[PDB]
Amino acid sequence: VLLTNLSEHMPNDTRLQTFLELAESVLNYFQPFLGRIEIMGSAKRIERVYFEISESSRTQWEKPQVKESKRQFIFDVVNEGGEKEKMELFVNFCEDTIFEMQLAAQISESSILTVRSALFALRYNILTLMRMLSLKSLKKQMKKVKKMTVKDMVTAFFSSYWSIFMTLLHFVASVFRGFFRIIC
Amino acid sequence: ELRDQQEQVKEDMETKCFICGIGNDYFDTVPHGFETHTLQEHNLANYLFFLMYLINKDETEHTGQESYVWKMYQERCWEFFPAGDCFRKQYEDQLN
Amino acid sequence: ELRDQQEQVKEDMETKCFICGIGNDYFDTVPHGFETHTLQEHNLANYL
Amino acid sequence: FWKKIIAYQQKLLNYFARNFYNMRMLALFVAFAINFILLFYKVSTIAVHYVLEESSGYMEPTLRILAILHTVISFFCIIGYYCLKVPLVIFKREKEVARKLEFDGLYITEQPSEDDIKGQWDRLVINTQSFPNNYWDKFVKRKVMDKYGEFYGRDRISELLGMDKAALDFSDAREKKKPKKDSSLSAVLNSIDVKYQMWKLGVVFTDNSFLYLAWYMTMSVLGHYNNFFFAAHLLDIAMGFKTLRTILSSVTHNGKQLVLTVGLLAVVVYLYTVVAFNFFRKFYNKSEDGDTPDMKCDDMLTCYMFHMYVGVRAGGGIGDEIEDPAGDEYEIYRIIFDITFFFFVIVILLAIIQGLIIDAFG
Amino acid sequence: TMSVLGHYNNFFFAAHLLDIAMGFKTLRTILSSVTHNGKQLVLTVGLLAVVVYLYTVVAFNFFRKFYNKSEDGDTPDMKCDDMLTCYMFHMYVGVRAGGGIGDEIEDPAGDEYEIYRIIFDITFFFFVIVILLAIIQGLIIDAFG
Ligand SMILES: Nc1ncnc2c1ncn2[C@@H]1O[C@H](COP(=O)(O)OP(=O)(O)OP(=O)(O)O)[C@@H](O)[C@H]1O
Ligand SMILES: Nc1ncnc2c1ncn2[C@@H]1O[C@H](COP(=O)(O)OP(=O)(O)OP(=O)(O)O)[C@@H](O)[C@H]1O
Ligand SMILES: [Ca+2]
Ligand SMILES: [Zn+2]
Ligand SMILES: [Zn+2]
Repeated sequence: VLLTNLSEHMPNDTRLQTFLELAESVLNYFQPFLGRIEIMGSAKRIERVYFEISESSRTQWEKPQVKESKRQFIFDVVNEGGEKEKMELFVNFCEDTIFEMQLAAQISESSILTVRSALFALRYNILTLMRMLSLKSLKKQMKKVKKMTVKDMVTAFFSSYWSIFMTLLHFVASVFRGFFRIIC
Repeated sequence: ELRDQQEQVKEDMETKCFICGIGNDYFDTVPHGFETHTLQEHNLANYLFFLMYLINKDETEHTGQESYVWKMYQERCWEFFPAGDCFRKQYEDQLN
Repeated sequence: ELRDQQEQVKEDMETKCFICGIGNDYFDTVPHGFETHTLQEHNLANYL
Repeated sequence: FWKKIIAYQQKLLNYFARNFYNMRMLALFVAFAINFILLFYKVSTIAVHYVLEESSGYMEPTLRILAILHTVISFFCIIGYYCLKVPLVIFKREKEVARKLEFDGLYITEQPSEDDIKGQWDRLVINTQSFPNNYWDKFVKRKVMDKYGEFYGRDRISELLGMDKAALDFSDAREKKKPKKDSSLSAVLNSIDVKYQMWKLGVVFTDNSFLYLAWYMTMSVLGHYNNFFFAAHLLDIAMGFKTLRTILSSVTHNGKQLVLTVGLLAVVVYLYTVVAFNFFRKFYNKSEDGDTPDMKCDDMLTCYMFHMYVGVRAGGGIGDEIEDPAGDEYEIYRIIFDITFFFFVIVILLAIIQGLIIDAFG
Repeated sequence: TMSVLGHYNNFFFAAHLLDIAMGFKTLRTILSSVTHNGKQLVLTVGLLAVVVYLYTVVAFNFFRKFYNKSEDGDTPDMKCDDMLTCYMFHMYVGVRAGGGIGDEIEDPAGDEYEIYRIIFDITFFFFVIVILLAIIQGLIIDAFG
C-alpha cells in the first residue's frame, strides 16, 4: 500500500520506479486484496483511500444472489431514482448486500459435443479426399500425363474441384446426421 | 418504452461512470482510460468493500480519512462521494 | 403528440424554474437546491 | 515438361477468378429465364404427366439447354470463388491465429474455450510445416520460440510448433542444402503437405459464402432430376439486392425475442385449448350434415391444432369458427372466452410478433 | 387532353378531380409519399412476389387436391392445375385474405398431409400477411411522416 501510494503521488521519479520493478511481484500478489477508492476529503481535495479487502468478501460478492441483487439495484437506481437520492439508495443497497453476504457465508458453511462432432466430421471427411493423395495411387493419372492433351488437362482441372465439392457435400451431410443423432 | 428504457440504462452504464458521473470520453482520451477509471479508481465493489472494512475495523484504529468517512456515514452525509470530479481532473494540470 | 406534449410540459416544470429559466442541475449542485430555489427564491405564489 | 501444363492450369485459374462476377450475373439471368419458361406447365392425363404447354414448341428444348448451361455456370462460379476469395480467407485466418499465438499464447499459456470450433480447428495448423503459407510473417514460429522457450520448455515449444531447433541456427550459419526437381512424382507428392491442406479444406468448408455457393450448385444439380428445383434460385436476387437482404436479415435480427413471443402465444392458445376441452366441447362440431358430426375437440391434439390453425388466422378469433352460444347456460362464459381470445391472441400477441420484425427492419 | 377527350366521353372529365389533390398541400404530400421510397417499395413488392411464387411452387407440387373452388359436384373448378392460374389465385385471393390462403383453400382435417398443410398456411400467414404487407404499408406511412 505504501509503495502504491508513493507511486501514484510521485508519478515521475525513476528512483521510486526502480523500487517498483524490484517489488512488482509483491504488488501483483496483493493486487486482488488492495481496495482503492476516491473520496472528497476535508481539505476540499480529491483523495485516494487504500484499504484491505478480504478474500471471503470477493467469494461472497461473486455469489449468484448477490449479482441478481446488484442488477436489480442498478436498474432501479438508474430509472426510478434521482441524482440527489442516488447516493442514499446506493449506501442502502450496500448495507443490504453486506447483510446478504453475511447470510451467504452462514448458509454455505458446512454445445461442446456439437462442436466436437463438427470437428470430427471435418477430420474424417477431409481424410476421405486425402486418402487418394496419401496413397499416391495416381499412377493411372501419370500414365494419362504421358499422353497429355488439352482435353485431359481441362478435364482433370475440373475434376479436382468437383471432388472438392463432393467432399463438402459429404461433410454437410455428416454434420446434419450428427446433429440429428445428438438432438435425438 | 420499456425496451428502450432498458437500452438507455445499459448505454448509460457503458457511457458514464456511476459515482462521479463524468463522461467516458474524458477518460478515454488515453487508451483503456474509462475501463481503468471504472475498475480501479471508481468501483462499486470497491466502495462496498470499503464500507464493510470500515464497519469491521475497530474505531480506535481508524485513520484520518477513515474516521472522516465514518463520521459522515453516521451522520448520513454523502458529501465524501466524488461528484463531477475525480483524481485525474483535480490534479489534471501538474500531473499532466 | 398530445400525450407527449403533456409529458414535455410536466418534465419541463420539474427540470427548469418557471421565472429565471435556469436548469435544475446548477441549483442541484447542493442538496435540495432546486426545491429551495423554486419554493423560496423564485416562486409563482410569491410573485402573485 | 510440367511447365507447359501448369501454365495453362494457372491461366484457367486466372480466367475464372477474373470472370467470377460476370458468371454470377449470367447464372442469375439463366435461372430467371428458366423459371419464366417453367411457368407454362400444365398437368395432362391414374398417372399424370407434367407437359410444357405452348402454342409454339420451341421452349421445350430450350429448357433443357438452359438447365445444362445453368449447371455449368454454377460449377464455374464455385471454381471462380475458390480461385479468388479463398486465398484472402486463408490469409486472414493465418494472420489471426499467428497474432493470437504470439501476443496471447492461445495454445501455450491458455487454451481454447473447447466450444469454439474455429479455435479448436486451428490447433491443426500450428504443427504444420507449411505455415504462414499466405501470411507475410514467416518467422512467427521463431518469435514464439524465443518468447516462450525457457519458461515453457524449449523441447515442449518445439514439439508444439513442429519445428527443429538446429535448422534455424544452422541456416544462419553456413549450410549445404540440395534442391530437387519437381519432375519426380515421388518428389511432388512428398512436397504436398497433407495436414496443412486438410486444415485449409476445413477452413473453406466452414466459410459461409462457399456454403451458399455449394447450396446453389446442389439446387442446380437437383434441377435436372426435377425442373421445379430451379425455382429456388429466384431467392438469389433477394440477397443480390440490398433492401431485400435487409428484409431477410430483419427476420432474424430479434430472433430470440421472436421465438420467445411465439412460445408465449403457443402457451396461451394451449391454455385456451385446455379450457375449451374441459368446458366448451359441444360447440366444436364442424359439419353441416346431421348424419355425421366432425367434432374438432374430442381429442385434445385435434383441439389444439384447430385453435392454432383456424383460430389464430381468423380475424375475429375462435368464435368466428365455433358454434354460436345463444340460448345456452354457458353463454356469458363462452362470450368472455371468445372476447379474451380475440384480445390476447389476435389484438395483442400477433401485433407484437409483427411489430418485432417491422421494427427490426426500421 | 383529358378535357378534349371529355367531349367524346363525358366520364373523362372525372380525371380532373385529381387536380385538387395537387392544389392542396397535404394531398400533394400524400401523393409524393408514394414515390418517396419508390426503389425500396418496388424491391419489397418483388420480394413479396417471389415469396408467393415459392409458395405457389410448393402448392402446385404437393397440395393440389385442396384447390377445388366449386360447390357443385358435377363440375370441379381447380385453381392450381395450371401454375399460371395457381399463381394468380395465390396473388389475388391469398394476399387480400386476412387469414391467408388457408381461409380460401379446402380444410385439411383428416388428411395424411394435415401437419404439412398447416405449417404451409401458418407460414404463409406469417410471412406474407403479417410481415411483408406490413412493411410495404409502413414504407409509405413513414414516407408521409
Ligand atoms: N463505477 C462503476 N463501477 C463499475 N462499473 C461501472 C462503473 N461505471 C460504469 N460502469 C460500467 O458497468 C459495467 C461493469 O459491469 P459488470 O462488471 O458488473 O458486468 P457486466 O458489464 O454486466 O458484464 P459481465 O458480468 O459479463 O462482465 C461496464 O460496462 C462499465 O463501463
Ligand atoms: N418558479 C417555480 N415556482 C413553483 N414551482 C416551480 C417553479 N419552477 C418549477 N417549478 C416546479 O413546479 C412544481 C410545483 O408544483 P406545485 O407545488 O403547484 O404542485 P404539483 O407539483 O402539481 O403537485 P402537488 O400539488 O401534489 O404538490 C415542482 O415540480 C417544481 O419543481
Ligand atoms: Ca488511534
Ligand atoms: Zn467515476
Ligand atoms: Zn427561478
